[PDB]
Parts: sequence; structure tokens; C-alpha cells
Amino acid sequence: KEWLPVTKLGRLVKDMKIKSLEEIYLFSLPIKESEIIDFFLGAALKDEVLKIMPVQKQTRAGQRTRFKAFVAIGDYNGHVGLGLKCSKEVATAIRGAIILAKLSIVPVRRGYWGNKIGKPHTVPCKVTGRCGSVLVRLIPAPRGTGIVSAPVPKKLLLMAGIDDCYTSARGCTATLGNFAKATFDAISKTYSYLTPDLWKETVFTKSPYQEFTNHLMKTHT
Amino acid sequence: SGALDVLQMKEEDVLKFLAAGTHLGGTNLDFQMEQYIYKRKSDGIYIINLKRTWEKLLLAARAIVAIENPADVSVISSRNTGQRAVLKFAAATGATPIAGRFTPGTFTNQIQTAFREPRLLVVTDPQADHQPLTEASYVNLPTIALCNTDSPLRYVDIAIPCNNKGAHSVGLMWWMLAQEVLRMRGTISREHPWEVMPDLYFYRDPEEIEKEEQAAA
Amino acid sequence: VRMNVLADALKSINNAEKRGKRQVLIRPCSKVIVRFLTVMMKHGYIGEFEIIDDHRAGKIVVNLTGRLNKCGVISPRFDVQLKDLEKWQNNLLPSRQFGFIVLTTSAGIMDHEEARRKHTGGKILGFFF
Amino acid sequence: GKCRGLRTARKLRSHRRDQKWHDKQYKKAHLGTALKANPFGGASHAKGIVLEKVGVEAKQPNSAIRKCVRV
Amino acid sequence: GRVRTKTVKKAARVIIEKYYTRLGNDFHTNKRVCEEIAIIPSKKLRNKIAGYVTHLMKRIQRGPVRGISIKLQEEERERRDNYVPEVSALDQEIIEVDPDTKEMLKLLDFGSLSNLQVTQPTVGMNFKTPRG
Amino acid sequence: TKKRRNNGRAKKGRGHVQPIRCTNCARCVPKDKAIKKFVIRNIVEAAAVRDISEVSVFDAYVLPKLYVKLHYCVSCAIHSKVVRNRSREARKDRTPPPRFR
Amino acid sequence: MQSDAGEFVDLYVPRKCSASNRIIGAKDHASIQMNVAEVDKVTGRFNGQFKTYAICGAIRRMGESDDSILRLAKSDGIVSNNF
RNA sequence: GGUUCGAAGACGAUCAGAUACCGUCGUAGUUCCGACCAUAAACGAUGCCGACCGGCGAUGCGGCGGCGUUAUUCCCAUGACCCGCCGGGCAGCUUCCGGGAAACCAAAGUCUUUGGGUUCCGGGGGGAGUAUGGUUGCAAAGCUGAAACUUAAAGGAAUUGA
Ligand SMILES: [Mg+2]
Ligand SMILES: [Zn+2]
Repeated sequence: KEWLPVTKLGRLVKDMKIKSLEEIYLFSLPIKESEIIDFFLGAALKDEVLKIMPVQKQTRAGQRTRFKAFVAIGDYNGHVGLGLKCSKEVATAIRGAIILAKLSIVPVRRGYWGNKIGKPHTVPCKVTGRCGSVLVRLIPAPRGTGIVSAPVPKKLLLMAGIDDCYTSARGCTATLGNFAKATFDAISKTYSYLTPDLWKETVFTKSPYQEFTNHLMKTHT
Repeated sequence: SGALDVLQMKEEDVLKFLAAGTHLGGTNLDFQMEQYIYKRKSDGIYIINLKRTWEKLLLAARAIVAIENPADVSVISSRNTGQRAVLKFAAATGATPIAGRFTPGTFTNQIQTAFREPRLLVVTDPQADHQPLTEASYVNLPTIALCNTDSPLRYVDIAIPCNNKGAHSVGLMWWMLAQEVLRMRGTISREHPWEVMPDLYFYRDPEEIEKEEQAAA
Repeated sequence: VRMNVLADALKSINNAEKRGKRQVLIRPCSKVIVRFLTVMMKHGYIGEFEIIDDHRAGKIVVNLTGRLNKCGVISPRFDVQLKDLEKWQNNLLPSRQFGFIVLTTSAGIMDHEEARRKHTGGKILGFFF
Repeated sequence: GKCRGLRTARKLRSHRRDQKWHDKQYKKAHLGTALKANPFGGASHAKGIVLEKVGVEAKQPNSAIRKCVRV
Repeated sequence: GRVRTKTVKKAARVIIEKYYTRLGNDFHTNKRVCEEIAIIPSKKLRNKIAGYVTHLMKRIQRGPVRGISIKLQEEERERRDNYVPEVSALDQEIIEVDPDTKEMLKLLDFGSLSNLQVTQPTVGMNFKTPRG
Repeated sequence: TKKRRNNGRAKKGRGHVQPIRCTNCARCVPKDKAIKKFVIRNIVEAAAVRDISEVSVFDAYVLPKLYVKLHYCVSCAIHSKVVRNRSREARKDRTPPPRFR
Repeated sequence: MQSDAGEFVDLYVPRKCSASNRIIGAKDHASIQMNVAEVDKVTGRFNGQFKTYAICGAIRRMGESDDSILRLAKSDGIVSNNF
């Protein structure tokens, strides 16, 4: 249960020096330790297997059937991640899928439909996500509409923390691999989209590495 | 780097550059290295403008000094030419040298024993070290590079327009960066010549060391 | 041949923005283009611009900022009634918060906000958001 | 849409009017022949007199007899 | 058919990197060192490990061994029979300095030096390759 | 599926190129598609050289070479092992194979 | 990003590229932030302040991160205006 | 008009059989002039006109500028090379422009952030480019062109086996 961190960010997290996941997302640091996620959003996160999918390669004699687990994760308040894992056993596939889903959680930005009162409930603007053939477009909807969508993107938008949203998917959506990935691309794009709100000139603070450079010299070589 | 009479090219560095042959580019030009060049000869070689070379060298020196922990400024050279110069630079400043064969995965594979997480990459040739640059696009890692006239500026953030093919030129360019880093820190004084000779950084090939072995006996 | 001049002006801005240029050259300038670009500028999607004046159709050098996503034309120029602004700006614009539909009214060339303000219809030219 | 002129209405309309015939279901409805060939003649059910019983052998991998009746 | 397997080779490289200072040129002494320092479970394996140890170490001195990296240590072994510069590389006489160097040289305030002589600029261009 | 960007031939801006007869067969193939080889052999072989070198009236007569320009259809070229199948990526290399000695 | 009340309601504000004015996303691992040191006018020594520059991932792999950093430095007065 | 070659056909072999491949003959034809026919994997399997968006090296035609080489020995000046620049053309290489199901394509890009202009044309696989009517041609046939009925797949790119 003891976590001895193999990365430098993971160290700073464990020593109680970085005190929010937003101070990492701001600097776009690749999170390579799963325990960083389980530290901040520890008790909040909820797993759900979307599908277990057997894939077979033909060899000298017979197949090699190995399994492939799609796992959505995220606290129902502004973080979502999707992890795929392929192994010989379904127990091993689901375990590694939960971990890969955790490492790839993102901040979902939420805005309003029209009247700018309460908390942000829906998607800030229209966003499109693409994977192979599938194309998932999120449109903002008025308050208490719910998620008017297919069950796969519905539970990804539920877990993301969006209350209201229209969708309009095109392509071979039966493919639950690309449908959920196109949805994940769409949700992830909400914060890499420039609106007149993000126009005020950026004021740069210090990197967590630069600011706590003094500490990382003595804590581990 | 500029607008300061203190930092301008003093009464030695030019003859040192023009002796080393730093001002001689290749026969081919990269479209992004046009600004750093003066004029093309008949002979078909590009002449590099030493003033902008010098301005890039001092801006590179600034970016290196700005790092608070001098340990995590990784310096790299895979070619025979720079393998000594990088070790001498690193020993002088306190940088972390990788001279010869950067194994793919030292930045993105946390399991490897030779796994570093540096804060500023310094390369001798983008063509030779095309592996650390492309691997430095997977971790947020700014880059300095001893770029020739034809060397591409893909993932390169400060290109020092020099002649990185020659032994004397590479060795001198590493020496001048090392000296500027220490001058700007306050280890060396601005006015007195650094007691290190720039020839400590040059590549002594096994034929010429056989000659120097003979010369001493 | 060049049948729509505003169409090519806005496509050349769009490619220049995407590619990450600081400024762009528009070839055959016109009142409608200059009147489109002043509406853009007035909200602050483009900086200043300078209309280079030969003894022909002029040229425009526009100072691009990096705060324009898309600027597109609508050909043909449909007769947008006032009661149709909503169902146009519902499917053309990204959100109800930002983005504008410039349409040529009797008053002049202006966005859907000012056309609603002055109680006027007209013809859709394009949109920027 | 391909042609986008502000008075290309008879073009777009006449084009669509012609190209709806290439739809299998539309043509099967709007040409007479399907209804003219249909034994029921476009009706829900129909009464008919049984004239013999028949054992129809089922298709492939399935292997059985079907208790059909000629009416 | 005397190819040593990864077992013998890896064990040899790990033994040298940890215990360089004991192992030497003699096979029999560093057989006895490897015997003590390494809990090796068979005698033929110990002899093959010890055998390859006094082959790697008998070539560390010659120079550029790759797989084993006690790097400054190999450098300090290189620094024993030193031919150190008394008067180092560029402590010399007049320098050959290209008349087109000399125009880029008085683009500063330098026109000349004690050890600067302006030779002859390049004549002719046999430089490109016929396009066949 | 499209195999070769140029459709196994050196035709780009024509439409028609006069056909040519395969030397092994007599198959009509387009001139630019045909596998061409230029063969320059001595009229006598290798070991017969010294026989005809000394049983000749003229001192220092450089006996002539026979010059043959061979065209093959793709079928004959592959069968007679002039050309062979290559790796999907290695097909692209147009550089003629090394003749040194 | 505030409601009618004026409470700043979105959970963070992403940095914007110093060159192209694009916003640097959470999973953009090809972006940089480079601190260029400040020199004391007379001594020629490091003060303890610096001019930081953020750059987008697309700009870097395009290969304009070099000329972009150059323009930002030249505008901030680090690099000489003659150059 | 008929040199060569060669549908038909005459044989000779091979083969279980050969009405084919292989071989010796060989009429129509292949060639020229004048009337027809209007189709090809008639292919870039990719309509045309216009604008915008990376780099490099060559190439064919026209122009423009420049050390030097060679002929006109008198070299003004033209021609043959050399080094670059501009515009049209056939192509090539390269890259995280971007797209695409991919193979791949600086166009097949600038497309859910969907609208520059316009012509033709496709709608699961068969039945079938069939029947029928019309029209063109001396004939062969061309252009236009369904239905009843049958069917759960046919198919495209790429992967791992045999
Ligand atoms: Mg043809
Ligand atoms: Zn043949």
C-alpha cells in the first residue's frame, strides 16, 4: 500500500506540495503514476466496464483468443477518462483498463445555454470528436434537458459531470471502440477551445519543478 | 545578449571563430536558417553572420543560467566530434552529460535504470540527435541545438547557427557557451580571459594521439 | 472565374489563421469586404488592416490575432426576415454567447445583434466566431 | 446540394423528383406493378378456401417439414 | 563451439562493475575472488564466469569496452601513461586566415595581428558532381 | 488495389506508345513497359581467348564485341530471373543494382 | 468565465501560446515554458528575474518555435534590435 | 493491291480426351482511296473554371541577370557549358498542412467550424444492360431501358495463419 514514487511530479504530490490536479493540467505535465489520480480524486472516482471484447489471432494450430476491456472513469464533477487494456485474462484486462483510464483523465469545461445563472451545467460551445469513421458532435441544451444521446456517450457525459447536452453521431457507431473514443475526443476538446472569456492576456507563474527545485535535490537523487 | 556594451563581441572571439571556421556553412540551405546567413560564395558555401550567431549563443547561455538546479540541464552528443566537448562542458558548469548512444526511452520509459527527467536539452546536431528531440516532444522539454545551415529546426527552440561538422568549431562553440554560463553566473570575471584554453574541447582522433604519443617520445 | 470576391477573401483569412500567420494579403478588395472586416475588427477578431491602393481593385493586408476560429461566407445571399434570425444563428453560430452573423440591411452591413436592436431584416453575407 | 444559385429551384426539385425513382421502396409503392402483382391486392388479411395440404421441406442447416396448406 | 551464454557474460559485467579493485590479469586469483564475492551454485559456472572476467578486464586497459561502464574509472585508467600537453594544441606561430575571413574580420575593428597572415583566395570550382 | 503509383511503366504525358516484340516470345508489349537490357559480350568466350590470341596472324588485334539490345515482356523478365519480386517498401528503390566487377 | 453574480466559476484557466495565441491543453505534451535569464546592466551578472515564454505543440513541430522565441526576445529587449 | 503475319480451315504432334497451348500450310483480313459503324481497362479507373495552404532537387519551352570555360581568332556579337531568378508544362522526392475505412493523396486538403460557380451521374446483391416500345445502321449492332421473381449478405482496405 506504501507508494514510493518513481517520477518527480509523483514525489511533489506525495510530499503535499502540489495541492490540486489543476496545477498539473495548467503546465500539461504527462502524469505517468496512477497514484497521483487516486491521491486527489481518491474516494470520488467510479469505474464502469463499457464492454469486454474477445480478439483472436490465427497461429500454427488454432487461435489465440485474448480479451479487450473498455473502462470509463471520472468523478461526477469535472473529470473523465477512458482506458482500453488487452490481456489473455479478463481480470488482468479490467485491472489494467482502470489504471490506463485513470492516467488519461482530463478536465471537462462546462458552460451555460443562454442565461448565465447558477453553476455551469452543459457544454460551453459546439464541439466535435472524431475516431476512425465515427463522428460525435456535442451541442449545448437548456437546463434540466438531460443527456439526449446514445447509452455509450450518455454514461461518458454523465461521468464527465455534464447535466444537459444534445448529441448527433454519424458513422459506424456500432463499433463501441471508436464510439466512446469520438465522445472522449469531443469532451477533452472543451478546454482547448478559445472563447471571448479566455481572451485576457495570460500571466505566467512558476512550474512545479522550478518552484520546488530546492526540495527535489534532497528528497531523491 | 544585446543592447549592452558589456556583452558585445570583444577583441578575441572573432579571430577565434574565423580560425576555427565557424563562419563556414554547408553547400545547401534550410529555408528556416535563411535569417542567420549573410551571403553565398562562388565555391557554393554559405557564410554565417557571426553577430546573430553570437546573439543566439548569449540567448542560449541565458536559458541555461535561468535553471536553478544546474544538475538537470542534459547535454548530448552522439557524433565523435562533440563527445569530449559535452563532458568538458558538463564538468565545468554542473550539467548531466550523455556522450555517445542515447538509448530510446530514457525520458518516456520510467522503468529503465538510465531514466533521467531533465529540464533543458542541449544537442550538437539535430540530424545526429533526431532521437532525443522527438523524445523531448513527449515530455515538456525546451531544446538548444548547434544547428548547421542545412540542419532542420523541428522541435528546436534555440538554434545556434554554427559549423557543427568541424572538430575545432564544435569544441570552440561548446567552450564559448560554457564560458558565458559561468560569466553570467559570476564564477568567472567579465574582463579577464578564462584560464582554460579552448583546445581542451577538441576531438583528438586515434591517429593524431598516436602522433602525440610519438611526439612526447 | 472569380464570381464571389468575399468568399475568397474569407477563405484566405481562414487558411492564414489555421496555418498560424501574423498577417495575410487579400487581393481584390471591395466596400463589402472592408465593411465585413470593420465589423470583425469592431468586436476584435482581427487587429488593424491597411488597404493598398493601386489604380485597380485594391489589396488589403490584415493584422491577424489568434482569437478567430472560423470566418465563412453564405452564397447565395438569402433574404433573412427578422423572424428567421434565430433559426439562422441557431445552426450557423457555435453558441448563444459568442459568434456573429453579419447581414447587409438597408441601414448598412452589421451583425444579428444590431439588426435585432434597430428592428431590421436584410440578406446574410457570412459569419465569424 | 451541388448547384446553389438563388433561382435553381426547378433544377433541384426536378433532379430530386427523377432520382427518387432509383429508391427501391419509393418505386415499389408508387409504380402500380407491386400492388398489381400482390395476391392480397393491398389488403391486411384475406379469406380463401383450402384445396390441399402440402409438406414444404425447410431451407439449409435447419432440417424439418413445414405444415403449409395450399389456399 | 565455445560461445558463453547471457548468464556467464551478464554475471561477469556485474562482478567487474561492483568489484573492479580486486579482479586482475591472473585467472586463478580472481577465480578465488569470484568464488568468495559471488554465491555461484556450481564449479563449471564459476570457472566460466572467472574465465570471462579475466578477458573483459584484460581489454578494459586497451580501451573502449561498451557494455560495462565505470566511465570516469576507465577515463582514470586512460590517465596513467599520460602524454599531457606541456605546450598545448593552439600555442603556435602565424595562422592561415582566408582573405574572405579578413573582410568579415575587419567587419570588426581587427585588420591584422602578430600571428595573422593573409594567403591566397580560392581559385576554380571542382565541387559539384555531374548529374549522371 | 493500386500497386505501383506509375502503372508499371514510364508513360506520364502520352496516351499511346508504339508496342514492341519480346525477344524470347513475340508478345506485343508497350515500348516503355518492356524490361530493356544492353548486352556487350566478346565474340569469343573466356578460355577460347588464349587459343584465338596465339592462333591469329595479327600481333595485338583487339577482337570486336557483339552489342545486343534485348527487350523482354514482364513474364519472360521474371521467368529468366532478370527482375524478381521485392519487399513492399523496397519495390520503390529505382537505383540500378551495383555493377563493380 | 463568470456568471451574472461575478463568481469565477470554471475550475482553471489554460495558458495561451506566446506566439500563435492558441491555448495549451491539459494533454499537450509537446508544449514548452522557457525562462530566459535577466542580466544586470553594468556587471553582466544574473539578477534573479527572467522573461518566461509558453509555446504551443503545433508551432514546435512546424519548426517556428525558434523564430517565434527570437521575435518575443527581440520585442522584450533581450536580443539587440540590430541583431 | 497483295511482301510479311494470320480469325476461319487443312493437317502433324502431345493427351485418358484436345475440337487448345506447341509446329507446317492458310482464305477473310492486315496496306492505300471512297462510303459506313461510334464502341474499349476510350484509365489518372479521378468533369471543368477560380482562389488559398510546407520544403528540396532536377527537367522541357520562353524570358531575364552573372565569375568563368570553349567557336567564330578580331572577337563586338551570336551558338555549346557553368551559376541563379521569373512565368506556363510533364513528372519526382520529403513532412504530424490536412484528410481518409485504410491503401494512400500538396490534393483525393481548406467538411458537423458543413454554402465560390456550374454540367453529368450513384442508392444492398441478383434478375439484366435482359424483355418490350422508340430511334439510328445495308448488316453486325449502337443510344434510351423496366417488371415479375429470388436473396442476407455481395463487396472495399488492411491484419494474422495455411
Ligand atoms: Mg489509350
Ligand atoms: Zn515474352
